[PDB]
Amino acid sequence: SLSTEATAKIVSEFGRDANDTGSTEVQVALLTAQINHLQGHFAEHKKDHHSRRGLLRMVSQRRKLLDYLKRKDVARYTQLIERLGLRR
Amino acid sequence: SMQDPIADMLTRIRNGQAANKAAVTMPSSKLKVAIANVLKEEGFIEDFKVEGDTKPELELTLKYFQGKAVVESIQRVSRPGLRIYKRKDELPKVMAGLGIAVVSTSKGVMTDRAARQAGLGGEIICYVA
Amino acid sequence: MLKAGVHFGHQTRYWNPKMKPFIFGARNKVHIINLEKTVPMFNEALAELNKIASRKGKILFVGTKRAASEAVKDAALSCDQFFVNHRWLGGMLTNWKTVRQSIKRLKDLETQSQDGTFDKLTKKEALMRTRELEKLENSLGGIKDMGGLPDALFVIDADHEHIAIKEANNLGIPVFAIVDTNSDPDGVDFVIPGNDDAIRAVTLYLGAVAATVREGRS
RNA sequence: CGUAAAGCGCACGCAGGCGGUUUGUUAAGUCAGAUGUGAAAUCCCCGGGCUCAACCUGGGAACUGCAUCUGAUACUGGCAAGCUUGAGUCUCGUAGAGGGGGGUAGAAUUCCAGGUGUAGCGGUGAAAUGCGUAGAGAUCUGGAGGAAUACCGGUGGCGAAGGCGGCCCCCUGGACGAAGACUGACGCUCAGGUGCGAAAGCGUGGGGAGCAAACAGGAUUAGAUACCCUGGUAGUCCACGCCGUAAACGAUGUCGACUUGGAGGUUGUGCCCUUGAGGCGUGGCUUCCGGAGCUAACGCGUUAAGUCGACCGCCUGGGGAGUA
Repeated sequence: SLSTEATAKIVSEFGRDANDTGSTEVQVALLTAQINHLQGHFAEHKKDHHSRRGLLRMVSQRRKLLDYLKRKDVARYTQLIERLGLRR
Repeated sequence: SMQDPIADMLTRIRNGQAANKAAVTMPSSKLKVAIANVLKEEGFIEDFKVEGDTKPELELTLKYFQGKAVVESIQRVSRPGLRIYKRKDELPKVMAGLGIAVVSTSKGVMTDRAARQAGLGGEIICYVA
Repeated sequence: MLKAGVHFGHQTRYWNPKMKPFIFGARNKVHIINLEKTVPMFNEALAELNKIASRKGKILFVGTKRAASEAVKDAALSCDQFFVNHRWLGGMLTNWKTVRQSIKRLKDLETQSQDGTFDKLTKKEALMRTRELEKLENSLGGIKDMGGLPDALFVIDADHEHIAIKEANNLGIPVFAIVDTNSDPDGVDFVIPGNDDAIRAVTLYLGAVAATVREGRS
């Protein structure tokens, strides 16, 4: 699980208004940080299929959130992917 | 998920008249209020009421002429998977006129007989009998 | 009134949702019978029993519960009432044509029961004779004075006499019945609530149904 | 489409299908009217002519269709602005054999060495093969190795399914709850596609204590290529790859809503008399009985096989055959 201090840091970084933990950029950034940490986990632990199912659930949730943000506001989507570093 | 709130409305009405509920409480909409107006005008229900401004809640007070219910049958005709649009000479009669067919026409939602008097067609919301 | 509503409900589990319009629910989950719903159906029931007694029809009240049937069999018989008290034989109203053979047997065994044919062959015929007389009297009772096809039918407990209300529904006879929480009120033409097991409740209800039915109209 | 044929073994998802609620609009669908057309002949409805009828023929109707012109949003579809009630995120906690890696512990089986001790042990319905007269079995001591974790243990718990049971640590997935905040339809299902997927089996390298296909011996039997016994190899165990099937079942696909009840289990929480594993509510997950209803019946029955809605998969008599 992502730590409370780490989630607070990402919420404060990606929220242009205070207490914006539910916004699409904050959710996508939280999911991206957990995905990078789990890639570091699964490199040491292959064959963890039960945790990889939760990883794929988080990947699908992040992709659907990014699709919604791309449909809603393309400038916010481009700014988020250019400060996160994904979808080349 | 929920795709047909109108079918959920008629489903709740049918389950209430089967379970002898006096009133059915559910979320509402403009189409739900229109169908409740048609049912109240034709006498299949007693009353309908909207409560609340944040979450509009519809209450229908079901009526019973006997121990049995008033509505003998209620079915959804136009579905999200299949919408039925019929013209003024093609919209049907339920029970050879003893029932009604709630139809959404170009000027409003009303009885099939009222739509035939108005000379308009549309999609049949439901069959009431 | 102060006479009704004192009787409280028992058997707090396995009640009926059809009964649930008649329970208070107070006294920590004990199903108390509501007085204001008990009384008006009771008043209308006695109005319609006054209507039946105006026709001079048969009332046919039945009670077969333990420690109450001995009160039922004697207390509610003023002059012309008709009772069933114990060992309620199934299907009496539906095949009363062939129960008429048994009641003619009861009439013939009651005729010359204290003299003559049953006194000859003093003991060996007579012990089987007395056992047959007492079992047939226990089985029928007031049916011999009833004479078949009653106008109304009164029931002291719908759950215990669910068979009786079923064949009364089959024959179209109106049913006046006191029910409990566990009993079904759907098949009863005139449902009144109360406690079936209570000796006080059964005695006061029997006195109430014996009241103003003795005379009918005239 | 539980049992007659039929729900993919399970899940994630592209296209596609459908989509909560409020306010503005050309109207694309849709609706209404009109026009152009939809050849004539042939079905249809009123008439005539053949002596009647078939047959011919006058007019109308019909050709349910396709284009063009005019209208508001009643609904669906697009655009614009919203809302939270669907979905999700954060704070604080709770239970759990959920998964991956490592370490360790205790019974017990087997083997080796040794001490005591003698003529049987083992096995079966009976025996016999087998072990033991080179000392078995039995008892005790020390050592070695592998596998599974007695009790707790449960009509318990977790996981999408397969499945997961000693203890401890590390990494990690999911679920649930009081309360508050946030985003604002971001949702449901998903043919192809991808991933997971018991046991048996296959490849390479290890390990191998019990168990044990194959194999051998002895029984049984008329025969016994078996059931039984005595052994016993692959395998069962570990690492990395395949295989992708099961009576993979709840023979019941997933999501959402509504619909009488009772008895328990498990797991959170609010109040009461802080005095108790005592009382009253609200959630989740579950076990059994049962009302209406449904069903051919058995039965299912708020976790439906009841009442509907969205989407996908499958069936069209048995055998041949899930075969070529």
